[PDB]
Amino acid sequence: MKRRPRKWKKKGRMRWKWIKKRIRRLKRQRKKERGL
Amino acid sequence: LSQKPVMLVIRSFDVNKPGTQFNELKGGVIGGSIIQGLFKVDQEIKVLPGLRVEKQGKVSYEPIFTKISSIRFGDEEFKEAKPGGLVAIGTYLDPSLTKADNLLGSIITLADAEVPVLWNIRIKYNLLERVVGAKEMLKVDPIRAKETLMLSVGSSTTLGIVTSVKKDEIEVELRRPVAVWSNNIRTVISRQIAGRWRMIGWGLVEI
RNA sequence: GGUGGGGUAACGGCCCACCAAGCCGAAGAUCGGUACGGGCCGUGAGAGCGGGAGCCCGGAGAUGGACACUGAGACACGGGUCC
RNA sequence: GGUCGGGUCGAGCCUAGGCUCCGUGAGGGGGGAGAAGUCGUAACAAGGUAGCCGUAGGGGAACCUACGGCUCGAUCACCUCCU
RNA sequence: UGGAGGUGAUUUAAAUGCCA
RNA sequence: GCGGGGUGGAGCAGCCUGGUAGCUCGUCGGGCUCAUAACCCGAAGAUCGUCGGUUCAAAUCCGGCCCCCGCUACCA
Ligand SMILES: [Mg+2]
Ligand SMILES: [Mg+2]
Ligand SMILES: [Mg+2]
Ligand SMILES: [Mg+2]
Ligand SMILES: [Mg+2]
Ligand SMILES: [Mg+2]
Ligand SMILES: [Mg+2]
Ligand SMILES: [Mg+2]
Repeated sequence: MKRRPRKWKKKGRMRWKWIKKRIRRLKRQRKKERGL
Repeated sequence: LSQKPVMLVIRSFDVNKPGTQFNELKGGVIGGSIIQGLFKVDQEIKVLPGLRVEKQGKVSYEPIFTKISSIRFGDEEFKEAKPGGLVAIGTYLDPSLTKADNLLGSIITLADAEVPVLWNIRIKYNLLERVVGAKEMLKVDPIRAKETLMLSVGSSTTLGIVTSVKKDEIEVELRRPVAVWSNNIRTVISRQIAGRWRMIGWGLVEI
């Protein structure tokens, strides 16, 4: 996903793995969701 | 008796009682009435939509061939159903395909005939004037899309969403195809009201 | 691009008939977007960066678009026609 | 000068044709900023089960399990390698 | 003198905190 | 044709096997922490619809009446 490794530092945010997985659940959508 | 004989079904059941031996086994009964044409026992037919199967990773159905095991209206013996009354048509299929009103609003025509199926359906729709069947009647709003509405196709039914909401017609995306023997067949649109999906227009299917 | 021709004051596919497959292109073709160019001005230690209304030598329009008369001189700002 | 024919260059109009120039305009999904509203405690130490990356599956929400990899992980027992 | 690496072990139920 | 419970504010436990409504969420209050919630323990709390019978003696075994009423005659 063209990683940018300044984000994993978990300082004032949330994990990165479990944000990727949630962006997929919306790209799979705006692709499927009447993006036809 | 000119267009393709179609029985627009309303019921579908299994005769086999709990504990029926494998010798007097039956297909399923599928029941509508003959509005255009006439159907006959032992006739080649296809039912629609009927059975859904995973073909090439997406979702789709199967129009199902069979012939009739018998025809009746209840408790009298005849063999070829003509127009008039909900006729019951017992077939050569599997019974598990038919129990528990799985194909409620099924359609039957010939396995050499034409009735289309479309995931995306175009329907010219006419707005209703007020909230008829309710305690409370509020205005009918001109909406934008992405709302989820119930579209009942004659005896068929589905959900639908949309991307282009034209003034007079609608281009709705579904999850299950249509039973549309010809032009402008009556599919109706209902919007949720407090868990009660009431009418917001009557539409006719253009194909 | 070639042979052979009419045309303008003058050479030119500038135009015509014939004959063949050439022309450019990632050392940026085509298409989109912006601007009138050059003497020079503003700043800066200098290397650069940014601007080219006002003065002089260039180039083009006369409400939008087309076309001719007269004269050496042009399709003519205070000359002529059509839409 | 006029009028008929033939030919010649040519705006506009006009059918139909998609492109781009839009006042808008109908449900929407997120997004940024308010942290005396409500729900819970994942992150920092061995954060109370160590954490963190790639694929997959699930979950009222932060999150949980499944094989393959690194120290940006702390102590006891024990080695082994050098200084 | 100080580490520098490896194998094992490494423990019930323990949630949260106005105001300058 | 019947047939069931006839229960504290709430789950109704407990009914032939007979004497303590029987625990559990909830209401008052007392403990522990600094303070909250979790946690602990006393208190309140109906006393079996109701008239009875049987029963030394009771929901406990059997009946009058009535509360609410829960299952009474579908596969083309
Ligand atoms: Mg970096
Ligand atoms: Mg020549
Ligand atoms: Mg250009
Ligand atoms: Mg923690
Ligand atoms: Mg942890
Ligand atoms: Mg490696
Ligand atoms: Mg533990
Ligand atoms: Mg407390």
